[PDB]
Amino acid sequence: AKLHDYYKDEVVKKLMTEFNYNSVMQVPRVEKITLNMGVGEAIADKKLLDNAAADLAAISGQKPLITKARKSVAGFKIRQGYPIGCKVTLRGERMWEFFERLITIAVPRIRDFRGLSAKSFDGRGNYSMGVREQIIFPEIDYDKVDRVRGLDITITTTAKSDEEGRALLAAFDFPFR
Amino acid sequence: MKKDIHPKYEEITASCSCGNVMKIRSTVGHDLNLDVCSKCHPFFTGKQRDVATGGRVDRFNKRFNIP
Amino acid sequence: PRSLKKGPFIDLHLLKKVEKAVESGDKKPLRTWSRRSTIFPNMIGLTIAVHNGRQHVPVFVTDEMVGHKLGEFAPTRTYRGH
Amino acid sequence: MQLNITGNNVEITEALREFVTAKFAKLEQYFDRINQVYVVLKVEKVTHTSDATLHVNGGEIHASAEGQDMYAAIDGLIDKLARQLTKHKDKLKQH
Amino acid sequence: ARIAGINIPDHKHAVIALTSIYGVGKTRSKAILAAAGIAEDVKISELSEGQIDTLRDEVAKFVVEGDLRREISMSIKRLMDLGCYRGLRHRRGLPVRGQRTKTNARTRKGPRKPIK
RNA sequence: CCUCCUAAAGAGUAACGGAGGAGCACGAAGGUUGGCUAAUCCUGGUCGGACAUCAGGAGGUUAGUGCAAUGGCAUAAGCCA
RNA sequence: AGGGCUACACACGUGCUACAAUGGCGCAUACAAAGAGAAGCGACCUCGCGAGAGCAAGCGGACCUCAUAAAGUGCGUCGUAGUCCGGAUUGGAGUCUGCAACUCGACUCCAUGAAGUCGGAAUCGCUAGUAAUCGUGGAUCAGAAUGCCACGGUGAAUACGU
Ligand SMILES: [Mg+2]
Ligand SMILES: [Mg+2]
Ligand SMILES: [Mg+2]
Ligand SMILES: [Mg+2]
Ligand SMILES: [Mg+2]
Ligand SMILES: [Mg+2]
Ligand SMILES: [Mg+2]
Ligand SMILES: [Mg+2]
Ligand SMILES: [Mg+2]
Ligand SMILES: [Mg+2]
Ligand SMILES: [Mg+2]
Ligand SMILES: [Mg+2]
Ligand SMILES: [Mg+2]
Ligand SMILES: [Mg+2]
Ligand SMILES: [Mg+2]
Ligand SMILES: [Mg+2]
Ligand SMILES: [Mg+2]
Ligand SMILES: [Mg+2]
Ligand SMILES: [Mg+2]
Ligand SMILES: [Mg+2]
Repeated sequence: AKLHDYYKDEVVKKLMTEFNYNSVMQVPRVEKITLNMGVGEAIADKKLLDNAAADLAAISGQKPLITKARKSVAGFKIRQGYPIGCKVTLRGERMWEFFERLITIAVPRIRDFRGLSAKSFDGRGNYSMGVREQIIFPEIDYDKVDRVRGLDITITTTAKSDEEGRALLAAFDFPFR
Repeated sequence: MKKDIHPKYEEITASCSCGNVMKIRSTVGHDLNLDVCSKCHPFFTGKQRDVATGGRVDRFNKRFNIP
Repeated sequence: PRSLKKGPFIDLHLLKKVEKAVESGDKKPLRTWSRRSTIFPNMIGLTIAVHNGRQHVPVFVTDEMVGHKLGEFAPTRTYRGH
Repeated sequence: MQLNITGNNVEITEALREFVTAKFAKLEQYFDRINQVYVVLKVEKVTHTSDATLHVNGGEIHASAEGQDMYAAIDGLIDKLARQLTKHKDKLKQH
Repeated sequence: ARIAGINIPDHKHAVIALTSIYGVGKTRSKAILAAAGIAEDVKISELSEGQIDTLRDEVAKFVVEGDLRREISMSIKRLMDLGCYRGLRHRRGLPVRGQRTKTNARTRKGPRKPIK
């Protein structure tokens, strides 16, 4: 809750002033975080996909869903229904917790940093972001690794405009370039 | 939250270099000794420069010292 | 490269005729066979057309071109491929 | 059969190159195991000449021929090597 | 055994192990393990967190990894944009320091491209 | 043997007229209860590319229906337990 | 005067260095021969991580200087890894020769750390202080050897036979 707490007094009240939100309800809050990691190399061997699953379960604290192709595509030689990736939605206590971790452990282990981008926003205000390796999280143990592997990390928000979001992020001292 | 399908998720302690210590919930299952927290980091702190370009003329006048 | 103690080498002829360029402001290109001569700071701003063996070729001098030797900007062989 | 051409007092054009290569392609039917082979063309005053040397599987075969042209020289040469190559083969397939 | 944001072998003599850092050779390795008064024959696995840090400190004195890789890449970009003879050697991918190309020179040029 | 047109707004209606299918498949792909909503484009995002999986928006059935065509289908006859 | 003979899709010949443990690295410590030097060989001392720099004894030389042989040997370490194997390539920073080292020198330090795991068909050298392997010198020469011509160290294998 650290940052849920921080959010509930420090963040809300700053943003409160700098936009002149009359209603408090108007203040952007963070809704949910979701961690995709597609694993096309599944159609080759299915063990790989489950091996991802444990990673994403080890990072995040909860079992991932296993996603399947919506339609068949011949481009990648897949057919509708084969498992090809896995996600976790994070919503509460756990969502704020992982977030805390992301900022204050994971992201300053990025092999050579320059912050993150502040360009990656959808236009409504939901921050999307990749990670090249998965050693970034100390949840995993680097000498017990099969492969280098990545994920998306998408922070879905109640922000209305692209801009208004950025503020919400920054106000948690989010490391933008 | 469903029962007995998810991994253990517990308190630990995460001691940086700069003495910085933070109780945190994680699977990892034992206390960490990490080396660069969000306080110990060039970028967050404000350190990293951007590589000094445009030295050729400074170089040359430093190198030779000739009228 | 040339010892540091002996200073940077420039042919005198060319050294002189980039006082008149820099003092008595002109704006012409200068002919030269002086591929030896290193580029001095004074030379910044002045095109100077250095010989490559058969032709002179223009080198609009810049900050980045300082210390290098003219001829390092006049290629002397032609090759397109085989 | 890897080929090599020289010219000692002759410019190897792209008839004389193309021509010589075709004429030499026959020789492999006389003995399958030819390796690298070097050809030399000469003009001394009025005499057109052509010698080649042929590294083969356990040997070295050489001949030279004189024509009134270089084509006629090379024509002559190919007849000389043919006979030598056959002789070689037959004193290996000697059963 | 994490220095300069890379994992260092922990079963190798410090001297040997520290070399895995890009931008430290062997001279630097020796220095580090004396500037930060740490023995040479000591394996990294048998150290103290404390020892590993004073060590972490020494390495910061140099320009290494990411940082270095950037510096190099600037220097080469610099040359190519200048268009100097040395620049083009880098473009066309050819021996930049005067070596013969009529033969050999296969490290720049890479393996052979046959004819026809 | 099935579907559309010719067929003249009920049914039916010929030609060696114009176009296409069938000679099965399913113990679930049947029964019921509970729940669910498509195509496609755009924006952002590790490998990841015009196209895989993730997030948002526009869209509103342009999807879907074990297999032809026609008529149906949201209370879905479509999708999941 | 400047450039070219040093160009590079490629083919062939002669070499060097490797691919490791009969070996790499660090410390310690033995035993040669032959040859060169005059405005040349240049000690000792001081400086420098180093290439080198400054100062300046001796020697036309069985006397002085080049100029400490190396493999070997002992002690330690690496433990069969594309590695503490290899050292190509490239960036940065220097030194020296020379009116001058961009095209196009040799060398030094820091960093980089490629191909290569013993080589298809073919094919070469050598019968004893030989091959193999290890160092040393000279001619040319301002500077520029993996080539050439010389010199020692260690030191095999096998010849039934035609
Ligand atoms: Mg004939
Ligand atoms: Mg080195
Ligand atoms: Mg009717
Ligand atoms: Mg009717
Ligand atoms: Mg009728
Ligand atoms: Mg009919
Ligand atoms: Mg049905
Ligand atoms: Mg129902
Ligand atoms: Mg996409
Ligand atoms: Mg959507
Ligand atoms: Mg439709
Ligand atoms: Mg039904
Ligand atoms: Mg001349
Ligand atoms: Mg020549
Ligand atoms: Mg050899
Ligand atoms: Mg080595
Ligand atoms: Mg001499
Ligand atoms: Mg000293
Ligand atoms: Mg004999
Ligand atoms: Mg030798």
